[PDB]
Amino acid sequence: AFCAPPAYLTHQQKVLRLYKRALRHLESWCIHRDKYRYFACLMRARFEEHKNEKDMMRATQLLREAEEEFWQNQHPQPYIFPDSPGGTSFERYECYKVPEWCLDYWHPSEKAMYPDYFSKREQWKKLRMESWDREVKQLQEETSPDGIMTEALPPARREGDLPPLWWHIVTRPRERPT
Amino acid sequence: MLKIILPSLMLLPLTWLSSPKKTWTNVTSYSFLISLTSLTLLWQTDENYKNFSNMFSSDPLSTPLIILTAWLLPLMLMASQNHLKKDNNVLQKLYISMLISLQILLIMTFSATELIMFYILFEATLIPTLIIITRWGNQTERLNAGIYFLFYTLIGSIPLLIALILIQNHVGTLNLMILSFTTHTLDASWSNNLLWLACMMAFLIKMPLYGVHLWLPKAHVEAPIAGSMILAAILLKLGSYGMIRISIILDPLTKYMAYPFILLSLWGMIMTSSICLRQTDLKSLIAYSSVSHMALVIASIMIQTPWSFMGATMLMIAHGLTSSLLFCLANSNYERIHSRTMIMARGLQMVFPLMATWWLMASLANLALPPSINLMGELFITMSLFSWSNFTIILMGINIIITGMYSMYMIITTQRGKLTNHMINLQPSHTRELTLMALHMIPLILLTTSPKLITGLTM
Amino acid sequence: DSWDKDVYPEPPSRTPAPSPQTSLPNPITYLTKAYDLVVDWPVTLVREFIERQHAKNRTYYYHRQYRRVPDITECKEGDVLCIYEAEMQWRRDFKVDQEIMNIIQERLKACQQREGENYQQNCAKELEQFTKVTKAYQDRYLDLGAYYSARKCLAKQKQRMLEERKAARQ
Amino acid sequence: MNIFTTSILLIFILLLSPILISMSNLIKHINFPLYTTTSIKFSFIISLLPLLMFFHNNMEYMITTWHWVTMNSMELKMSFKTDFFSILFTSVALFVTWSIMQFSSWYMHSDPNINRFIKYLTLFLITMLILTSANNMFQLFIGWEGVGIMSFLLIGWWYGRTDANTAALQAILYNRIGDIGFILAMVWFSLNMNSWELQQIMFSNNNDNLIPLMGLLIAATGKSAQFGLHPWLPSAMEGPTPVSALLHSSTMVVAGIFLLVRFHPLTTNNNFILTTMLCLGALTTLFTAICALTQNDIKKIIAFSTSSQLGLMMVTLGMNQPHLAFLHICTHAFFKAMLFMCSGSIIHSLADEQDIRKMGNITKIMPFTSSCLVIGSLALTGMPFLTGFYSKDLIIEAINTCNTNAWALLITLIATSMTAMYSMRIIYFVTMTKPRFPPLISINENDPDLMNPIKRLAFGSIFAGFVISYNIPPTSIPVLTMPWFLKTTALIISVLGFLIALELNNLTMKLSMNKANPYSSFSTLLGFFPSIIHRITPMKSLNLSLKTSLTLLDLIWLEKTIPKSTSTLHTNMTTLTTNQKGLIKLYFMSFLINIILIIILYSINL
Amino acid sequence: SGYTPDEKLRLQQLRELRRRWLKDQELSPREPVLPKNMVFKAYRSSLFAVSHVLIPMWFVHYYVKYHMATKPYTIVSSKPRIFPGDTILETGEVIPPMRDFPDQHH
Ligand SMILES: CCCCCCCCCCCCCCCCCC(=O)OC[C@H](COP(=O)([O-])OCC[N+](C)(C)C)OC(=O)CCCCCCCCCCCCCCCCC
Ligand SMILES: CCCCCCCCCCCCCCCCCC(=O)OC[C@H](COP(=O)(O)OCCN)OC(=O)CCCCCCCCCCCCCCCCC
Ligand SMILES: CCCCCCCCCCCCCCCCCC(=O)OC[C@H](COP(=O)(O)OCCN)OC(=O)CCCCCCCCCCCCCCCCC
Repeated sequence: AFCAPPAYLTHQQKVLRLYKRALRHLESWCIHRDKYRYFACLMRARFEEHKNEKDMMRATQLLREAEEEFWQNQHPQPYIFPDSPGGTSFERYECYKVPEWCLDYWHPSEKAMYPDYFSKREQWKKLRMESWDREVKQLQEETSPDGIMTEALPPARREGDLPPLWWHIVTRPRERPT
Repeated sequence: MLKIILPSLMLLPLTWLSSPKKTWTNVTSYSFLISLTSLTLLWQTDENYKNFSNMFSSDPLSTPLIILTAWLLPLMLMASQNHLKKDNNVLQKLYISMLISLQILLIMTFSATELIMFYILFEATLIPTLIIITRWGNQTERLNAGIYFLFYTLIGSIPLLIALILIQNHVGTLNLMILSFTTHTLDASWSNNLLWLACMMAFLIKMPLYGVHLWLPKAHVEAPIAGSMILAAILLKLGSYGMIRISIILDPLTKYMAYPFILLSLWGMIMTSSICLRQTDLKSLIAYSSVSHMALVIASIMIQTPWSFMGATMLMIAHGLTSSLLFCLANSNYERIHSRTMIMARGLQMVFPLMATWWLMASLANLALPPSINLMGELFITMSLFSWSNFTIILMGINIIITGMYSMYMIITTQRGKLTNHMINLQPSHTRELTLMALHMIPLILLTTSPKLITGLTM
Repeated sequence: DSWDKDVYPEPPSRTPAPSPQTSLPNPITYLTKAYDLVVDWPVTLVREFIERQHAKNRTYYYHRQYRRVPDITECKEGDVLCIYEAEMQWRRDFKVDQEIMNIIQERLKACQQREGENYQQNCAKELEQFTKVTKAYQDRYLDLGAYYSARKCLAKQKQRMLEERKAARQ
Repeated sequence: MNIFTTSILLIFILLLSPILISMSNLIKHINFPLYTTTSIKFSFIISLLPLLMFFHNNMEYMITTWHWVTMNSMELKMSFKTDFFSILFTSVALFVTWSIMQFSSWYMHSDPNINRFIKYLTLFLITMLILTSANNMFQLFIGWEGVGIMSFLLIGWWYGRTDANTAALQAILYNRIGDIGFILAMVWFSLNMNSWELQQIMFSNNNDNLIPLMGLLIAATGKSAQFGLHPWLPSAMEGPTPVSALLHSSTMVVAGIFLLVRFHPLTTNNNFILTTMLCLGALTTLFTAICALTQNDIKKIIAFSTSSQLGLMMVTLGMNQPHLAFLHICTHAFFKAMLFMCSGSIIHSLADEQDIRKMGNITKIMPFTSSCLVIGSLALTGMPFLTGFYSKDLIIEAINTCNTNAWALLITLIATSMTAMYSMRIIYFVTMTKPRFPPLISINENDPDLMNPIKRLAFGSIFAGFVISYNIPPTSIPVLTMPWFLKTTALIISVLGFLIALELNNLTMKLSMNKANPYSSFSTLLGFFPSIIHRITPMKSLNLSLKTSLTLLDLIWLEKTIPKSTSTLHTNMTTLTTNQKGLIKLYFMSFLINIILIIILYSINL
Repeated sequence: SGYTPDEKLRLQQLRELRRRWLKDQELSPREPVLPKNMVFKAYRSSLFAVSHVLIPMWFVHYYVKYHMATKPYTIVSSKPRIFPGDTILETGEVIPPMRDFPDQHH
């Protein structure tokens, strides 16, 4: 979530993703902790015994066969953490994740209910206003004239500067707003 | 009727003589008073009809339409007085004059006792809505929409004029009560079949019938909010009222001549509900929902059952109210985000809670939640259609299922879900538009409380 | 009670006397006595006050009666005056017949609820009355259409009488 | 005759009062959940009064409060048929909803819209009591649709969740198919008996009622989630746990069973309707027990348990035993209310964690909740002289000892054994074995707002079936002369199911991976019905809509036929007529042609 | 592989600003700036029972007796169970008992 995906997944990343998914489905089958630990050590032994492959064409073939085996032997209802997608509590508080710009449309009475918070909000707004021009200049400088471009973003590289496009990251709503 | 017509006429000098800082206030207040005056037509303590004059009369069918028109005029002013703030004063007064002229001509059309005067006021109502759509519409396609609307209606209405002149030559007066009493049974020849088609096709065009409904979605999309309100809430009902008025002298050949139009209505309401399921434009969705509901009204009027006529009248009033309310809510979102895309604004329940409540209530009215007059009309239409043929229940059930589906799909995709946080220009709410939603919803509640007012001619 | 048992018949109630075998007190009797003393007494007091205020300001209203205008059978065709009078009289009688059917149906529902488990036997006369008035209503008003009128009712009656006369030939 | 009607209308007024308080702008100064809970408990007491009256004298009531409208010969009036069914279900629903309101006050804490949640629950209770107590089918429909819409809102309570919105939408869809059946029945009765009143329906008992009974069966299938229209209930577990409990466990889902109980005098004279109800109920209870065998979400397990019990009630209606079905409605309402409340307490103590694979040792770490969960499981399986004895075992005896379908009987017995099996699955994987939850222990079930409603539902689930069944007026004469294997059948198969499931759970404890089988895949993936149907029917419907209706008709062919073809024809004609060369030689040659043609026309006309 | 120095420094700075923003999300102790108990049985249930129950019971009973019982078929009840040996209150007659019950085996 906090990192952007690359153009393609390398072979090592595909193998590690398969290993983690296989362990999760193995725990979904095993339920009990001791049984899960036994069969997870067996799965780790399988991955270790196929680890040192040098041809890499046979390694891709083994990865394909292992993926076929996983799709044949996966749990129909694997365990999902509640906050994870497909879980029971996933996107539950999106109805409460109100974006911060409605305080701009708040009435002066409602602002008068919270004086100090709105003063600090104005300070954040002024900081954003200066940093926007600074970071637009930085992003224009940092952009390659031609070639390969990814979704990664530069940090602040000088004193008294903020990272570009920091507003929607820093001022995002909390995961438990209430 | 003159006591309603005359001050509505005097609204125009009030509009042109009021100060620019007082025009909206004065015209809105006096149009509300006009509606309150129009409420005196409900004083019907007898089986007779309130024949006020030799050219104006009131009916259990005409009265709810007149009251709805007089009630819709101030609501149209409130709906339209926001997108005209950056507008010239004389153009604002001209727009108000167009709305007032529409209200006057529609009241006269519903209160007319003579079919030639009915046709003259029919075309008289055809003019200023075309002017409104063409002049104050937003996109480029308003000109094509106005042409489609105008010429669908005109090609419908010309054989209606020929048929009315023929019936006047045959009978003598073309007066509604005289025709109703000295009705003669037609001998079912090809000439009488053509006469039937001539006097029914204008109203079927303006209903609209399926296959000839193509003017309605683009006209409602390209029209301004007041034009969409007056169209979807009065003019289709004007077509239905014309069908009910003219069908009394078409016996007996309407019994077999109604067959293609009933099939067109049922399958067209299914098709248009499917279009609502797959439609990317909110105003287009509301327009096609209007097409399906008016197809139900067409089928009831064609089968000519007293239950069908009552359900037709109740569905006319209920659909006028709920379609104007849906158009006003869609126009509030359009004035917010400057787009009509169905999927663009999603999480509006978070930012607009009371407006989401109005959305939910409007959609529940649209899918005929009991005991509302929407369900009353739809249920009695279903009863009469099942009496006409037991196999119509399949088409009715499919239409009801898809109706609930597109209504709840509209609610979920416009209010529920995650909020489109990029829409920084979401002003909280206008008391004007919240008042507009309330002034739509409350008469629905009151007519639900007392449904005897809108039963119509048969009961 | 503004209603009368001639048009809303009701059999006299036959309640049995209480015969409590148990020695336990009856909470229903305790609650009904308490409910009377707490609720029924102030309600009947304020209702008596309202009734005496109405007696102080008493007014009367009457039930309108219409004389019988000549029937449409003696109205010449094309004479819209007498045709209008006969049509209005026919619509008035149609509404009266609708309310007569409502009265009969309400009477039948009351019979069914009163009898309960014995409605298949003890509502025989109510069901017979409902069937007879339904048959008469179907003979006079059915299949007229949305534009029902005295002329259409007369045409239907003439057709039915012609069919009956032709059946009576053989 | 006044205190009875006063108590009924006072139930309705006490229910309507918190709605007016909610819209009356004084919520910010009062404790609205506590006020509504007190309103529900006072409504329950005021409903206990006609319960005692009907237990005394068996008075059967019909109350016409308000006249709505008159349309020729149909007099639509607001009427309530205060029956045995209406009174007993009103009392049970009010007791359950009192427990639900107090549990909601505990559970939906740190929720900004707890007042809206409570108001929605109150609106659902009002519509449910309208549906239960309605005398005419139109008012029945009002309660039916209000219940459906409040179900939609309460499923889509967390409206930022796309899956919650989808579940609410599909519940609306299946309920609308049920509405189509209901409308068919209502229209048939309006046309053939001139009323929607139950008394004229009773007079309609003596003719062919195949079409209205089929419509009522379709409505009951849609509302009670029988086979074909089932999956919206376990999908509808997406809402919060008090919603799940009250709506889909005790009150709403028994409305189709209540409808068929209501129209049982018509149903007794139609053998085909009885046979198809028996077959449908047996099929859905077997299928839903099979689906419940291998689930992991505890709410999903008890939801499929609810659907299996609804199938059992449909079987009981397939036999001519409607009163046993209503008794099972009440007893099952108690069981599922307490079971869902215990599961919700487990979930809140384990921090919104819902599947049984990360639970364990609940008997020792949450003793009160474990005790009440065991009580609920035993009373659901039908341990003797609990609340499940007096309905479920009479149903099993009736199906054993009456002439019915053989396969329906066999799969009903197998479904009862599998009910014991999945109850043992719940007990094992939750209350037994070793802990599997994350280490941070935040269990705190010491709140009286949690303890007291569970205690009241436990007293219900122990004694309520006994009290009710001994106060029931004798009807539907049971048979008691049967062999020993037809008398102890339910107890024997319940014990066998418990032992078989215990052995299977110990085998899962055994350290060995086994290859998965199509039977277990079929059970876990809900019989492939949600995946297959919910992927093929929306795809075909929406694809047909866009690819045929909108595009092909409106945006293509109606435009090609009427307006564009008319414009093309007139454009071609105006080009052909205004293609002049501007030469007066050609114009005068045309004039000469006109002169010749006029002379010819005159010469032939003469 | 691990973080690049680019992404690591960006995440560190973004997280520090997130800490500052969440710290500023706190409330001052004066926030927000807003412009007869007896016992539960004797007082709390008393006024609620006399307000939300008793007065609605009065209004409901008034409507039932003086606007519903005054109408013909509004409140219709089934006939009471009449068993042999009972005495009718309204009529005053005692219906005869049943026969001699020849079976006395259980
Ligand atoms: C919106 C739809 C528009 C098209 C359909 C319109 C209706 C179609 C059926 C009716 C025929 C056309 C209208 C006739 C109006 C008068 C009817 C009448 O009085 O009938 C009785 C009369 C007969 O008169 P009569 O009733 O006195 O008959 C005398 C009978 N005896 C002797 C026994 C007493 O019918 C006609 O005169 C009809 C002649 C019509 C000829 C012209 C038709 C032109 C084309 C029509 C459509 C044009 C627009 C669409 C173009 C294409 C667009 C895609
Ligand atoms: C022994 C005898 C046995 C007899 C067996 C008889 C079986 C009969 C079966 C009848 C019912 C079949 C049709 C049911 C359709 C249900 C569709 C539905 O609700 O799909 C839900 C689905 C998304 O839900 P899902 O994917 O399951 O879960 C979300 C998890 N992320 O998808 C959606 O939410 C899509 C949104 C809706 C899209 C529009 C749908 C319009 C449907 C119109 C149907 C019109 C015809 C209906 C005919 C009914 C006939 C009964
Ligand atoms: C199921 C029911 C079936 C039966 C009923 C069928 C009939 C239904 C009703 C008819 C509806 C017709 C609609 C006509 C209007 C739509 C056509 C249109 O708008 O054309 C526009 C086009 C000019 O476009 P323009 O604006 O120049 O360019 C676009 C951007 N610059 O315009 C042009 O290019 C030329 C436009 C010509 C005028 C069209 C309107 C008048 C038509 C007169 C018809 C005469 C009929 C008799 C003909 C003689 C006898 C055969």
